[PDB]
Amino acid sequence: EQYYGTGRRKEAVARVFLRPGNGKVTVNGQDFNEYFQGLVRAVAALEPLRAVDALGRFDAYITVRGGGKSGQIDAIKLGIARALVQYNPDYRAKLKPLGFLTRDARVVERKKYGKHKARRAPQYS
Amino acid sequence: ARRRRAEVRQLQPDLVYGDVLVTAFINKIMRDGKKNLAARIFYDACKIIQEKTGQEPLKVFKQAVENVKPRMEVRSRRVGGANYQVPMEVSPRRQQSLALRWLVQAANQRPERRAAVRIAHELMDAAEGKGGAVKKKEDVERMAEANRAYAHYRW
Amino acid sequence: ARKALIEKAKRTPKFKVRAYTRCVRCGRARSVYRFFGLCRICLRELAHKGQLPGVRKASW
Amino acid sequence: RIKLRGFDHKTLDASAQKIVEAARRSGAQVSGPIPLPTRVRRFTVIRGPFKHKDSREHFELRTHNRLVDILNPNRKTIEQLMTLDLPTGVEIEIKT
Amino acid sequence: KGVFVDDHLLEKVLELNAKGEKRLIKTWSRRSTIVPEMVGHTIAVYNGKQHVPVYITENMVGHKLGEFAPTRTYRGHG
Amino acid sequence: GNKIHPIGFRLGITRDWESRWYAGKKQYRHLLLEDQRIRGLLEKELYSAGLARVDIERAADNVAVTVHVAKPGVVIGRGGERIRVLREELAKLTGKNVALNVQEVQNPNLSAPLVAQRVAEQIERRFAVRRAIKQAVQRVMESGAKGAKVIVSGRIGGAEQARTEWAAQGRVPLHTLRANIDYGFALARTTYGVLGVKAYIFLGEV
Amino acid sequence: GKGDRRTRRGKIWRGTYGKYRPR
RNA sequence: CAGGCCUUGACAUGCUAGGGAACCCGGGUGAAAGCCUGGGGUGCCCCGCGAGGGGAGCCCUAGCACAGGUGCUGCAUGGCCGUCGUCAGCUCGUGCCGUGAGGUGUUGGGUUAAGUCCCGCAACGAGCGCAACCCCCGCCGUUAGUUGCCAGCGGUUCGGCCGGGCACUCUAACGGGACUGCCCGCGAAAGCGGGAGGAAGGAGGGGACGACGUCUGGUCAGCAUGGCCCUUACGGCCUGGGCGACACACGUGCUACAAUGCCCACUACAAAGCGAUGCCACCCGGCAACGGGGAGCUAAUCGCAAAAAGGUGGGCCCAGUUCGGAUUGGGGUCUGCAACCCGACCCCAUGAAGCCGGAAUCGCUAGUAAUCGCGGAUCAGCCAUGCCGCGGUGAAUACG
Repeated sequence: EQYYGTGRRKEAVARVFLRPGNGKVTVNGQDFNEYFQGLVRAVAALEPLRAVDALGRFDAYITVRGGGKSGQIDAIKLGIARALVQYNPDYRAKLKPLGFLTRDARVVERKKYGKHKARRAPQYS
Repeated sequence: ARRRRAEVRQLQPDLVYGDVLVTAFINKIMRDGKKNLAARIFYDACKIIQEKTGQEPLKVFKQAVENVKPRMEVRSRRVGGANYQVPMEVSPRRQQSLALRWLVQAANQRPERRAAVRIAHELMDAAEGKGGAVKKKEDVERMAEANRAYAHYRW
Repeated sequence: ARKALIEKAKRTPKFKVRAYTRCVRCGRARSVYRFFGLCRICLRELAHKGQLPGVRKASW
Repeated sequence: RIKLRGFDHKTLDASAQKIVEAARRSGAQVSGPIPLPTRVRRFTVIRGPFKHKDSREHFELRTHNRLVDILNPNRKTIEQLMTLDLPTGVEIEIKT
Repeated sequence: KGVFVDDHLLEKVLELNAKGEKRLIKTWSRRSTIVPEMVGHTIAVYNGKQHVPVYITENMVGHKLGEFAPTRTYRGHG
Repeated sequence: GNKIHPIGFRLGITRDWESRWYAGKKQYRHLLLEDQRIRGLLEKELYSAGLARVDIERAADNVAVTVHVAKPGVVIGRGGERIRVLREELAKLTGKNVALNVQEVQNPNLSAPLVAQRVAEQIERRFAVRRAIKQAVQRVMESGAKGAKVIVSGRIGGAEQARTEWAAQGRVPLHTLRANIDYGFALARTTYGVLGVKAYIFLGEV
Repeated sequence: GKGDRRTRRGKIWRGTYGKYRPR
């Protein structure tokens, strides 16, 4: 019925269900275009659908929790690049060579005692 | 990079035209990280390359880059006890950064009301031979060659 | 004025604003951690000896 | 609802498989070990006695919560778990 | 609602103005508010070192005690 | 100053706490306030005996008051005499059900705080201090040791110029977490000032 | 901005409400 | 610091003479302190019906032996921290060269972040140091489900609400995994370039850890500590002041000088934590601060709580301005005995400088800088723009 992909990228959680068909997209109970309005990074995690030509092989149901607007986006990018290699384990071809797999450990750093914002050191004489 | 060659990062394409040089101008239009505001101002002004002088927002940008990219520059070096500005060919990577940057500066300084309004205008005029970044490109270039007296004072 | 002082924190006087956190093994007035009852340098040397119940040195 | 509090987890996770293992042998039917998000209290301290704000250090208080439920209660269940193996540093809780 | 005057001074005050208006009440209460009975007297208020007297008038009724005998000595710089 | 306390480093890496119990917001300071109170009575009138650590446990008015020690008799006496009048003086302030305990130290020449307050007592005794550090270290390797390290700090012998005396035969890799090293500190107050004394016994890996 | 109390940005930075930022 | 008090003292141990004890309430005064003073009446081990007693808690007075001192000395100190410096060092053992200081090793050729390893060698070993084991993060699993969940069905008053379920998400414990281990390239070896598979490769990101030592570094004011010195005062209590003074001088910072902006409506998406004489849901009253009423939580289930930016679409139109929030006047609230000196929060009005800064200088290499909001501690309240954290948007560049 579905195809499932676990997505995260920097304190974000994006649960995807590549339920086949037309290509309509809902996250958290609304069209992808309603939620993600304004955003130009918002077109998007539907790009893994552009690495296996399947804009017209899948509608989408997604749940998402954490981080922010464009930080959630990169989660569904791991959530749509995983829900396609699950459907066709022969589709990681043109997915990891196209770099849509993996999961970026690019996390915001612990603020350091002394440096005003992790590294932005105090001004001295 | 006393040690290494200092890694050159590739950029993303831009979802709208899939161009790694369109992300490179929008990053230099950026301010305070607010990239969502950085991106409108292109397509706000790309629309201004389309409304005014009906053409190709893809191609007026890519010309305005080659119309501000400086092939010869001069950096000052210390010899004897002298401050000689050395004639050198500015590398292609230096060019990109050099082209885009003057392009934001010259545009920001413009006497027009909205940000993109300037951005477009400048891009148009750069390809047309007459911009603010276009003066600056010739300034550096003829600042060089005026200084070819220091050509073997080049590394 | 110091010891007769630490006595003065032990005896609540004329008002309820007028009380403060002095200290126990320290006679220390400032940087008093009330959860621990300990005065920043009281706290730290006993945290290293381990005389503080399950109080780890962090690292993350 | 046998809400097991504590500081040390390795001592706390030996007795929450103890009232897990032993009530199952003594009734039914033991909710397996559930781990609550540990509530952390930190202490950042100027290492030196005097001034030296530039140099400090980090100490934390990890008090990890643990809940466990008894499904079909029974007698002998609260008398097998009336007298329980300690340890010196674990907190109990009884409900239903 | 709320107005504060110590009440060791307003005790004398409503005992002094009552029992024959004199003046010259010395006190260590600049925290008090100069209630309108104090009008026309002489309170010697303590700024810390000195008991500066004040001749109480109408021109300052809802006013406090310690503004009226300042603690610091200025005169100038140079 | 630039070094970390080799113990507080290992509190859950090698060694372990000495009030190993649980509490929270309501009552944390008061059982802990008691602990130091316990340690004041027990570090005084349990000196001339040994005493290297105090492991303390709590329940619900059950404070366990366990002593590590070099010589147990000086806690219990004869028949059971002292360990009971110690379980009469302590269970007064502690307000609860005490339990004054004893566990004998397998060679007090591998216990470091023992290695310490011995060698520092030898400072207030006005001995060859230098030769004592070479001595007390020497003894500890002589009785099963992978390494040791002692440091004496202050008016060494009394001399006005404040020195730092130092000795360490055998490996002590303080930078390691699985290093197991016992450490203690001895405070020799003298005819002329206070001398610092340290202790560092590499006991083996883990 | 964040120092002009009599507005929205002024209360927020500050940690306050009233008219120009209410609850 | 000023004024007013107390002398064995605010605190400790002990001995001695008289009371006598505990303990609770006044009276008078005084700014408070303190001073003087009117009540009740002690279990107990006790000859004892008794008069009455012995002794002992706890108290007073007197008199000591003493206290107390943030007074001086951080070159008489401990301890702890700062610092060079995460820098790649600094040493021993024996052997050997040298009359000796000392050297040799540790130097040299090759390579790492590194005394990183490899090879050479009158050297061969060895320690403290780097690394490793520890934490955090990033991939996957086991264990576990009152936090998640139409992913699954039914019902859904339509709030995951009920059932119902652990697959998820999440939680938090134990595990797995990277090893230049596999190939290609070169190299005597180590090792470098490049490839694949891989969630991540070449210390994957950060933390913690910082050598013998140096700076007669810093703290006697956290604490202790040798000594000097003060013992109706250098002790101590108290009321009030000062620590917040202002002709000026420098450091760290906050908010700006606007339109990539401000303003107003409305609409989304975090994380870390903290919550009982606490967090305060929700109504009512107030332009509001707040003020009532009042529900729930020992807290992954109640609460702080709003994130902000952003997005939508309207206001402003280049104006010292709807830029910027200083200053002052007035009316207010809350904490608190008490906001004159000296508190924050609110409402109205006043709306100064400032149109981006001379000479000079600081920070930062990737999720960093920039920008944005949130917590916490200490704290009644608060002068936090500080500090310690948390995450949101997210770059620039590196020939050398």
